[PDB]
This record gives sequence, structure tokens and C-alpha cells, in this order.
Amino acid sequence: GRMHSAGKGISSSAIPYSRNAPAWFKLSSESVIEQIVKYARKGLTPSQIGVLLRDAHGVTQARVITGNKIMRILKSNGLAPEIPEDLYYLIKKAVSVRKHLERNRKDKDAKFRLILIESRIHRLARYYRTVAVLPPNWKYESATASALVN
Amino acid sequence: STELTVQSERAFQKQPHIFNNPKVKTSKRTKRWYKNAGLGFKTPKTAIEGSYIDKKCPFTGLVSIRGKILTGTVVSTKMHRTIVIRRAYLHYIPKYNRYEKRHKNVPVHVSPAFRVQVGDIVTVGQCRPISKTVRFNVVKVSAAAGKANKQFAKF
Amino acid sequence: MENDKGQLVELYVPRKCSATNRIIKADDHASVQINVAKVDEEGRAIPGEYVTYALSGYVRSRGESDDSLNRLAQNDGLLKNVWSYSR
Amino acid sequence: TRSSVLADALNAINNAEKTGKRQVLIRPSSKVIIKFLQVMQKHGYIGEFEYIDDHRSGKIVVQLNGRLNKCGVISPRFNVKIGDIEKWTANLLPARQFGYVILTTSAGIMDHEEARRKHVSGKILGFVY
Amino acid sequence: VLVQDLLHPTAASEARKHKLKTLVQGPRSYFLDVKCPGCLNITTVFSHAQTAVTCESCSTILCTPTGGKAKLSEGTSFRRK
Amino acid sequence: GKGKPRGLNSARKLRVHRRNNRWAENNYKKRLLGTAFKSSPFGGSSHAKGIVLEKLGIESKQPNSAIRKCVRVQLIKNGKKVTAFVPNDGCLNFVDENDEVLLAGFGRKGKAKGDIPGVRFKVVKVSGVSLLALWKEKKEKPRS
RNA sequence: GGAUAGUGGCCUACCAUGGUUUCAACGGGUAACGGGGAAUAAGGGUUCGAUUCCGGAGAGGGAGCCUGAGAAACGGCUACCA
RNA sequence: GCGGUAAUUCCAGCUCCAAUAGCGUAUAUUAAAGUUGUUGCAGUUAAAAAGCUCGUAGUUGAACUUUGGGCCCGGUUGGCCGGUCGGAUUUCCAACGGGGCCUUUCCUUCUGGCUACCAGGACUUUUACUUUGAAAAAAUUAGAGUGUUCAAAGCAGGCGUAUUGCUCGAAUAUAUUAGCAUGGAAUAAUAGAAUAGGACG
RNA sequence: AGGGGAUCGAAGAUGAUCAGAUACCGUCGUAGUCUUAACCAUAAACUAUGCCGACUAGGGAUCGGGUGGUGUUUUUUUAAUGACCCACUCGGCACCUUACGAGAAAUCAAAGUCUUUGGGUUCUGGGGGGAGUAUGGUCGCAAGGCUGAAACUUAAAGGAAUUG
Ligand SMILES: CN[C@@H]1[C@@H](O)[C@@H](O[C@@H]2[C@@H](O)[C@H](O[C@H]3O[C@H](CN)CC[C@H]3N)[C@@H](N)C[C@H]2N)OC[C@]1(C)O
Ligand SMILES: [Mg+2]
Ligand SMILES: [Mg+2]
Ligand SMILES: [Mg+2]
Ligand SMILES: [Mg+2]
Ligand SMILES: [Mg+2]
Ligand SMILES: [Mg+2]
Ligand SMILES: [Mg+2]
Ligand SMILES: [Mg+2]
Ligand SMILES: [Mg+2]
Ligand SMILES: [Mg+2]
Ligand SMILES: [Mg+2]
Ligand SMILES: [Mg+2]
Ligand SMILES: [Mg+2]
Ligand SMILES: [Mg+2]
Ligand SMILES: [Mg+2]
Ligand SMILES: [Mg+2]
Ligand SMILES: [Mg+2]
Ligand SMILES: [Mg+2]
Ligand SMILES: [Mg+2]
Ligand SMILES: [Mg+2]
Ligand SMILES: [Mg+2]
Ligand SMILES: [Mg+2]
Ligand SMILES: [Mg+2]
Ligand SMILES: [Mg+2]
Ligand SMILES: [Mg+2]
Ligand SMILES: [Mg+2]
Ligand SMILES: [Mg+2]
Ligand SMILES: [Mg+2]
Ligand SMILES: [Mg+2]
Ligand SMILES: [Mg+2]
Ligand SMILES: [Mg+2]
Ligand SMILES: [Mg+2]
Ligand SMILES: [Mg+2]
Ligand SMILES: [Mg+2]
Ligand SMILES: [Mg+2]
Ligand SMILES: [Mg+2]
Ligand SMILES: [Mg+2]
Ligand SMILES: [Mg+2]
Ligand SMILES: [Mg+2]
Ligand SMILES: [Mg+2]
Ligand SMILES: [Mg+2]
Ligand SMILES: [Mg+2]
Ligand SMILES: [Mg+2]
Ligand SMILES: [Mg+2]
Ligand SMILES: [Mg+2]
Ligand SMILES: [Mg+2]
Ligand SMILES: [Mg+2]
Ligand SMILES: [Mg+2]
Ligand SMILES: [Mg+2]
Ligand SMILES: [Mg+2]
Ligand SMILES: [Mg+2]
Ligand SMILES: [Mg+2]
Ligand SMILES: [Mg+2]
Ligand SMILES: [Mg+2]
Ligand SMILES: [Mg+2]
Ligand SMILES: [Mg+2]
Ligand SMILES: [Mg+2]
Ligand SMILES: [Zn+2]
Repeated sequence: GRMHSAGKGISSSAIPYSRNAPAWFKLSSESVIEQIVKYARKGLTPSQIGVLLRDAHGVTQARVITGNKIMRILKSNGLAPEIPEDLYYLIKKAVSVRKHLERNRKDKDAKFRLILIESRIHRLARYYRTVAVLPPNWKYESATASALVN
Repeated sequence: STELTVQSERAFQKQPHIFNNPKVKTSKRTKRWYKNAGLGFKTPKTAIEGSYIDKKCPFTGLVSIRGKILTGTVVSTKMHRTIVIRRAYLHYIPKYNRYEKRHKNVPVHVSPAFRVQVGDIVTVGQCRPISKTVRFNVVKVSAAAGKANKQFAKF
Repeated sequence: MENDKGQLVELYVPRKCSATNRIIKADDHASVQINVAKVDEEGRAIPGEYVTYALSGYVRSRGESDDSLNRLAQNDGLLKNVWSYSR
Repeated sequence: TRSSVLADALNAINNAEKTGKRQVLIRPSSKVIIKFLQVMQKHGYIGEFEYIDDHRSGKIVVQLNGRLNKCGVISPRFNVKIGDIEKWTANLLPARQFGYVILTTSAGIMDHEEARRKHVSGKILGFVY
Repeated sequence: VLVQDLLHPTAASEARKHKLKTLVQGPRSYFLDVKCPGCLNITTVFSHAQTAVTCESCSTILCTPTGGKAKLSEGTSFRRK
Repeated sequence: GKGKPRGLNSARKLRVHRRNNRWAENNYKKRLLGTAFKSSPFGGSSHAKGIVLEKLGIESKQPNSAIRKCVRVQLIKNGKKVTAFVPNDGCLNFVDENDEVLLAGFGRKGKAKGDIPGVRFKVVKVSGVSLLALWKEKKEKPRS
């Protein structure tokens, strides 16, 4: 548990036993699917949105109130990004680390984490290529990474 | 490979003893002999519809399939009108009562009936010696895509 | 411990811990047999008439002999209240 | 991580009857755990077990009488062919008369004695006594 | 110890345990319908905040997040469901 | 979990690891190095004949004091000088020098036998007449 | 195409850039012919097999060849080296 | 470990032990050896965890998808009776397995042949495993038979009407990894419909 | 290779000491000690103790986070706090008592779930010495790092505990 550290922590979300639920929620799939896509229009992430519709509005889990998950809906709606968001913030993070490194190469612990972060990046891509969400030959490139974040 | 020129060799390429009479005017031009290799194997349409020549093609050629018949996946398409397949298989070590992964790389002449790609499993019938390496001949192609379509453009 | 035909052989069919259903063998010297007296109307205890249990050496050493008999006796009728099967 | 679920379950079982306990929680159940527990139950080494329902893999509560000495998994699932079932038994089973080597065959998870009579074999699974 | 009911454990000793480690895992958070009579009606908020919510009409603060459940700003009522 | 790999498919890693490790087994090693044929004074054979160079009394290690009559021998087939021991009482008066002695090991597979150090061999026959039969009276040493 | 009894880079012309390998290629060693089999007797294993049967090689070392259905023969020839 | 002056170990006589036409020895080898450890090792201090993390090959890798139920047919051993001339079979009773139906349910599909496979067309996601079989040299080995006078052997021989012949034998089993054929569908891989380039007609 | 260079201080200089005293102690003091840029890759680099996963037992403390409380403090005035208390729960640095178990023992909550022997996997070791030597390959500017035999030799070396 926790590949790149000794971290044994158990921290997660405990998903409920009720598969339909809550029984107190009105509105409908039309209302939330419309609600999803306006925030995707704004540019929020399935992680950012599902929280937003958890806190502000009345969605316990959007996977239920609509028979599809959040990203699958964005995909069908053309609002899907070209690379998944976990991979995005993986690459987006290493872009900032190596950025701090060009400022100070004296910092060894930074040079160290950059290995672990980039290891994880190459692992995700390898899987994403296996399942064909990214083309075969998709590779994480150092200098071409700053251009994929922005 | 193949896939054009039909004549590209300094030798005039033709089927043996299949004669097109010039005086007898035909609108099909070529008269093209074929057979079905047997062993419950479809002689494919492109072997008939095709314009090609090759005599090592078990459907239109003078080689006959007999003996072993083998499954294996294509690791190399790099040769023109032949290919190499990796048939893996497991080996049992009696002492340890376990298995170890092995493989054997089989060159096999691919008739220009088939479009073969790397990664496609292939069925292969045994034939007379063809080249130095090749004792076997492509017969049936078991994979028509092998993930080819799932790679797609953005939108 | 029977045989070819019929007869029971092999001396000494051993006891069992009533709590854990474990064979209690000759050398288990922390093993124990409890004799609980069955009384009659007006509280007199009827000497020689017993509800008995055997408790393995293991259960006593672990500290479970107390809670084991409490379970073992109450469901046998000698008590109520006290022990809860659920926790 | 987790490799043999069945092994994990046959553990807490043996870790129960070594501590004396008559009830053990196991997670995350299985298809094989079921059929193995079944074979254990039907020959009398456990009581009744209840698969409970979470929405993931489930749990199980197994009641064990104490008649059991050792249950356990054979970790690699070994091919055994009909003539080696004897060989396999003689190693881990206390005496000829009782105990069961239980395994998996194309005819279903079953012990060697049931295997003998049906006369099919398969890969090994575990053992119970 | 040595005998206890695993199938039917006490809900009182259950609710002390960790959300994952109960007999069946489930979330312990809640949903409240929260009121600022400066608005006639309610926006329904999740208990452990993150996003610090506004009411549909005016820009106004219901909660601010913490690690756990949110600080409900100043006067509000709430209905749990 | 006793790091030997358990896998049903780990056969190679299993049989390789043991092949790798038999080198720690000693005379497994000596088997495949050919050390019998390569080094050691005998060819890798039971006995070997040779010729006496000198008669050397060896003083035995503690807690013993003796003078153990031995012979520097040069192996015919081989050419190695090797130093061997003469058994029982006298028996050094049966050899002298330039003689042809049959040697055997000491029965320890190398590894000198006794308070006699560094001597791995023993005299069996001299002049082909079998030191026993000379020590008892059964034979006498050949004329010349 | 030549050649062979015949297939085949067997050889030859033009042509292609291919074929093997950490699933150990390639290389080095073998006091290595391989198999039937042999010893040691919980099982599992370990060790050996020049040698009475089968298969393969060779007739001092190499090549070459005649005769013939059949030999690259050696109790056939020709040459070399010994 | 014996021997430097009373030697239970040397050299001898006497006696006694072990095996016995045999016994000693050197060398290899197997068992002893769970001291090579798949079965089946040890690794804190005896020999032995890389200074630390990453990471390719290798080994390995959570759970879930036909469950349960109802109705037939046919087998082989076991009893309680036996009917009978030691075995004979039907009913009573179990015990283990095999096949087939229906409960929403292809074992490929059509065209007839026939009453279960004929042969022909058209197609079929591919594996590991486990069953059974066919094909498998003798000798060797395990082993039935046979009184080489015993025996290792050998595969002979054994019976009268031994003056004109009769006649049982020369079994069986083992053979494995791969190959072929076949019953199995558990465990474990593998492929499928998602920008539908989807399935059926 | 520059800078820096207070202090301490391998070399070296010495004063004492001893039979000797190239030392211990005293005294001076070069390199060093710091730093910039490049090298080096070793330590008893230690928990002399692989990583992932399941399970097996009580107890009070403690670190960080979170949950509950008609709990105590502050007060300015309920509040809001902020520290404190009590209980629960995850994840941590540890500690006590135990011994169902383990072990040669010292001791171990793992070193337990092992002849009733199988969760996944990496690494190492196979009497002592010769020896971490020779050799070859490779890394380094160098010192050195890595990999790494054999001949021969030898009955013990060795671990924990026990009594003297
Ligand atoms: C602390 N170092 C240890 C070393 O001491 C030793 O440890 C073993 C340990 O592996 C065995 O345990 C192992 O085998 C068990 C089988 N019953 C279960 C799995 C595993 N824990 C223990 N039974 C004995 C220890 N001394 O072997 C493994 C190791 C990691 O090197
Ligand atoms: Mg990790
Ligand atoms: Mg990792
Ligand atoms: Mg965890
Ligand atoms: Mg065993
Ligand atoms: Mg290797
Ligand atoms: Mg080596
Ligand atoms: Mg070593
Ligand atoms: Mg020799
Ligand atoms: Mg001299
Ligand atoms: Mg000595
Ligand atoms: Mg001689
Ligand atoms: Mg030819
Ligand atoms: Mg040779
Ligand atoms: Mg050999
Ligand atoms: Mg063999
Ligand atoms: Mg041979
Ligand atoms: Mg001979
Ligand atoms: Mg010849
Ligand atoms: Mg030459
Ligand atoms: Mg030569
Ligand atoms: Mg010749
Ligand atoms: Mg001759
Ligand atoms: Mg001849
Ligand atoms: Mg010359
Ligand atoms: Mg010569
Ligand atoms: Mg005397
Ligand atoms: Mg003696
Ligand atoms: Mg005497
Ligand atoms: Mg002898
Ligand atoms: Mg095994
Ligand atoms: Mg050991
Ligand atoms: Mg050590
Ligand atoms: Mg370490
Ligand atoms: Mg490394
Ligand atoms: Mg080190
Ligand atoms: Mg799985
Ligand atoms: Mg699984
Ligand atoms: Mg059914
Ligand atoms: Mg064999
Ligand atoms: Mg400097
Ligand atoms: Mg200075
Ligand atoms: Mg000085
Ligand atoms: Mg002194
Ligand atoms: Mg002093
Ligand atoms: Mg000073
Ligand atoms: Mg330390
Ligand atoms: Mg620790
Ligand atoms: Mg170390
Ligand atoms: Mg520890
Ligand atoms: Mg080491
Ligand atoms: Mg040695
Ligand atoms: Mg070293
Ligand atoms: Mg060393
Ligand atoms: Mg070193
Ligand atoms: Mg070197
Ligand atoms: Mg470099
Ligand atoms: Mg150099
Ligand atoms: Zn508002």
C-alpha cells in the first residue's frame, strides 16, 4: 500500500450500500446531466465537479442518479479531454518539479521525487496505452511536457 | 508486401500450364487456376479474385499442405512473402513439478492471398521445404484487427 | 475405536472440553471438572445429583474459563441475565 | 497485496481453533471459499457459514465446532493426475482412514474420495482435517 | 472473546468503530437542508465541506471547510436528510 | 515467505537457482572443475606407480613424537614428485632408492591421515612384490 | 536458371534487408557419441551408460574418386602430410 | 586417541570376536544428507538480507456472469432372503457413480438421407489443465506359469496305449515430456459493443 | 580546481613518561576542518533483523488528524475561539505485562500461524583457513569500487547458555 512511500495509511471514501438512493432526492437525470455539462463548459474536472455537486447541489454520487459515471458522460458530450485527468495532474506536477529544479539543481530531494513522480507517469501511460485511451507510442517527454500542461 | 507490379521480376511471372489462347478472344484476360488446400480450409476469395502469381501460395501454387498444422502469433512481417511467428508453450520440469515459458520462432511463407500484420494469430499448415528456413505456409488468419480500430482521432 | 467386526477396542475413550470440544488427555493438569449441584424445591441441594462440566487447561490459562462457563451454564439453564452472546 | 483469497480464509479459520474461538469473520469470501467451506461443512469440520453482503466481494461468518486440526491451501495449483492423488494424500493426511485432500476438477471442487468414485482428476486446491 | 455474535453485533459498539471496519462499510457523513431566512428556501449541503457554498441567488457564505465537517456560518438551521 | 518463488511457472528460476547453488557443494565443484584430472598427483585414479627419490623420516605433530618413514616419489605416468608413507615396522629397509613403488591414497580423499602431516599417499608394493609379503615372509624383494 | 534421385541459398545471376538472443543467442569447456538401459531400494531424487540391442560416425590424418542397385568404400584406388 | 618401564591400542605367543572360498585396501559413487531443501533447509548474535530508493526482463497478482428446482432411462458391488443344481435370478432394502428431459437456456447451421452418423455446403475467438484411447522393439525390469535334482537360470515341457500318438505353454504390467484421438468445463489465462466501424433479418 | 581558512587538528615538531615509548598526557602545528565547481560510492551505512498481504494478546502513555460532550478554564458577555479534559477511531516514534506459540539459547507480537511442512516475491549462505588473496573484465585522476577463483592445508572454528 502506497507504492512510492512506506505509507500504510487507510484514507478513502466509504461508498454506501444503497444502490438507488437517497429517496429524498427530487429533480432527475435531465437536471444533473445538464448540471454536469455546464460546469464542464466552465472547464471543471470530474473530480472538481462531483465534489461541487456533492456539496452545493444535491448529488450524493452522480454514478447513481444517472446510470453513468461523470467522465463517461463528459466523453459522450464531447467535453472529454485528450488525456485523462489523473495523468494530467501527474504530468502537470512533474512539470512544476523540474521547473523548480532548473532554478535550483542543488536540491537533491527534489531531483529524487522527480524520479518517483515520473516513474508513476510512465506507469499510467503504459496502462493507458494498453487499454487504448492514448495512442500506441504515446510517450512522456521532458521538454515536451511543459507544452502539454499549458 | 507484394501488392503491385505482378511482373516486377526480370522473369515473366505466370502459372505453369495455364494457357490463354490469343486467337480465342477472352474478356477476362487471365485464366487463373486454383484449388482448395483441403483439411477443412477455405481457399479464400482473394486467391481467385487476385491478380497475383506466387507458386508457394498453397491455393494457387504448386506446394501441397500436409503434416503438422500450427497456431502462433506473428512477431515479424519484415520479409516479403514470408513471416516469422512466435509460438509460445510451457515446459514441465519434473523435479520441481512446475512449468517454464519457452518459445520457438517459426519462419513461414505467407501467400499473397492474406494481408498479415504483426500481432495477428495465424494458422499455418506444413508443406515441402520452400526456402532454407521455411517448412510451413500461412493457411488461415485468426485476427482481423487486433485493437487496430480502438486507436482513434480526437473530437 | 472399533475393529474388524463389532467390538470396541483401545482402552480409555477420552473426555472432551465442554467449552472448546477439545480432547482432554491424561497429562493436562490445568484441566478441571466443575460439579454444580442441582437443588430441589425449597433450595435444598440434593447431594450426589450433578450438572457437571469439563474445562480444558487451555481455556483456564487464557482467562476465558469464567466467561466460558457463564456461556456454558446459562444456555444450560443455570442462569439468566449476565452473559450477552452479542457484543 | 492479496494473492490467494482462499489461503487467507483458511488461515483465520486455523487461527480461530488454535485460539479456541467458535466463530471467525473472513473477508472477501469467494466462489471457491464457498465450495471449499461446503466440502468442509458436509464432512463435519465446521458448522454453518453465512456469506454476508457488502456490495464488493462480501464477507463470511464461519462457525467451527472444534473437530478440526488443520485446514490449508496448497499454494501453487498443482496438476495432479489420478495416479498422484494417492501420493498427494499420503503426504499431508494423518492416516489412511480419515481426512480429505480436496482439489478442483472439471467436474467441480471435491475431495479425493469423491474424486475416486467419479474418477476425474484436476488441479490440487487444499486439505482439511 | 472466545464466543461472540459476529452476525448481530451491537449497534452501540458498532458506532464506535471505523467507517470501513464495521460489519458493512458505509459513510457516516450527512446532508442538511440549510436556511438563511434572508432566502425563503434552502440549498442542501454535504456535511464535510471542501467547496464553501453560496446560496442560489446572493453571494453569501454558508460554510467554510475544515479537515472534517464544515463550520456552519453564524446563524443557520439545518434538517438532516 | 521463504523467498524461494512458489509459482507453478517459476520452474526455471527454481532449477537455475539450484544449479547456481550446487557450486557451494564442494565435491560437486571438484567434479565439474575436473580437479581429479587437472591437479592432484594421481591421474584421478586409484593408484599410481613411481620411483623413490629419497627416504625422509617425518616428525609427527603433537601430542606425538615419532619419525615416520616416508619416501619422495616421482610418478611415472605423471612426473609429479609426491611424498608417501611406508607402513608398519621397518619396511623402509625394503625400498632404498631408484626403486619402483606402487602408491595408493591414504583413504582420506586427499587430506593427510595422521600425526604424519602433509602426506596423502602410502606405499603398497615395492619392486612389484607387495610390501605386505615382504614384511611377512611370503615373498622376498627381487634380485636386482 | 544451374545442379542433384529429388525439395531447399544446394550453387549461380539480378533483387530485398533480412534471420538469432536475457524464454540465455553467440562463444568457451566436456577426462561427450546419443538411446535401450545401469547402480543406490519411503517418496522425491542423485549418480553412471566405451561396452552383448537400435541409431550415428571412422578405419593413421585430409581430400578426391572409380565400380556399382548400393561406397565418397579404405582387408578399393589416386594424391598429398605423417 | 595409544607408546617416555606395571602399554585394555605397538612387536609377539596364548586366547577370543566378525565374515568365510573368501576377506583386506585405494579410488569413484549412492544411501546416511531435511549438509542443495519442488516434496524439504538455514540467513537477529553459528555461514548468510544489496547503504538506500527507482525500475526493464522474470515470477505473481481482489471479487462478480447457470444457481436452484421438478420429472425419466440405464449401469456395479454390498446385503436379506436362494430357486438350485459352490454358483443361478427377480422382487424388498440400501451405497456409489453414468446418461437424458423441462424449468426463458445450441452440442454450428442449413439441404435429405435413417432412423445414432452418412457427406455435402456454409462458418467456427484462441489457450493451459485433467479423462480415456489408439500407436507403441527385443533384451532389461516387475511378474504368472513350469520342480533346471536345489539354485542363478532357461522357456521349457508335461501325459499314455513309452512298436507309429495326445497335448497346456512361451502370459501379463510398466513406459511418463512431446505428437495424435476423446469425455470434462471447475480452477487460470484469452477475445468481444463505447467516437457503435455493434448484434440479429 | 578557486575561495576560505577562527576553532579543532592524521603528518611533522617537540616536553614529559617508560627498561625502551616512533604512543598514551602537555605543547606548537601542515593537510584537513568551511565553501563553490567537479570526483569518490565506502561505514558496526545496525534494528548486525527484505518488501507487499492475511491472521494470532492485554495495558497504560505519546505524535499528527478526525468524531462525539445541556465537560473545565479565558470573558468582554452567552459566544467565536484558543489551550485543557474525557471517550471513540484511523496512521505513527516507542514502552510495559505476558506466552496460545517459537527457539540451541539469550530472547521474539514476530524471530508466532514448521514434519498437522505451500499467500506473493527479491537477495544471500552450505565446516575453519587459504582470502576477499590471484587472475581477467570494468569504474576512478588517485586512493580505491565492482565482480572474483584455485592450489594447498586443517578437526575443528563457531553460537547461546552453565558452573568455576
Ligand atoms: C529476520 N530474517 C529472517 C530469517 O531469520 C528467517 O526467518 C524465518 C522465517 O522466514 C520463518 O517464517 C516463514 O515461514 C513460515 C512457515 N511456518 C511462514 C512464512 C514465513 N514467516 C520462520 N518460521 C523462522 C524464521 N527464523 O528467514 C527469513 C528472514 C527474513 O531472512
Ligand atoms: Mg512500496
Ligand atoms: Mg513499488
Ligand atoms: Mg492498508
Ligand atoms: Mg515428506
Ligand atoms: Mg545465471
Ligand atoms: Mg562459478
Ligand atoms: Mg560464494
Ligand atoms: Mg590415467
Ligand atoms: Mg631434500
Ligand atoms: Mg589429534
Ligand atoms: Mg611396484
Ligand atoms: Mg533440388
Ligand atoms: Mg569426446
Ligand atoms: Mg553421457
Ligand atoms: Mg532415463
Ligand atoms: Mg551406450
Ligand atoms: Mg571392446
Ligand atoms: Mg563409413
Ligand atoms: Mg590437419
Ligand atoms: Mg583436422
Ligand atoms: Mg576411406
Ligand atoms: Mg584391414
Ligand atoms: Mg569392410
Ligand atoms: Mg610437416
Ligand atoms: Mg602426425
Ligand atoms: Mg601389555
Ligand atoms: Mg583398536
Ligand atoms: Mg597384541
Ligand atoms: Mg571387497
Ligand atoms: Mg511437490
Ligand atoms: Mg542448513
Ligand atoms: Mg552471522
Ligand atoms: Mg541491511
Ligand atoms: Mg542491482
Ligand atoms: Mg557492505
Ligand atoms: Mg482473478
Ligand atoms: Mg481469480
Ligand atoms: Mg441442476
Ligand atoms: Mg525414460
Ligand atoms: Mg582547496
Ligand atoms: Mg587552518
Ligand atoms: Mg607526533
Ligand atoms: Mg604502559
Ligand atoms: Mg601508562
Ligand atoms: Mg592546539
Ligand atoms: Mg545501531
Ligand atoms: Mg519497524
Ligand atoms: Mg550488512
Ligand atoms: Mg521486529
Ligand atoms: Mg557477502
Ligand atoms: Mg575447504
Ligand atoms: Mg566482497
Ligand atoms: Mg570469507
Ligand atoms: Mg571489500
Ligand atoms: Mg582485479
Ligand atoms: Mg562514466
Ligand atoms: Mg582504465
Ligand atoms: Zn443566501
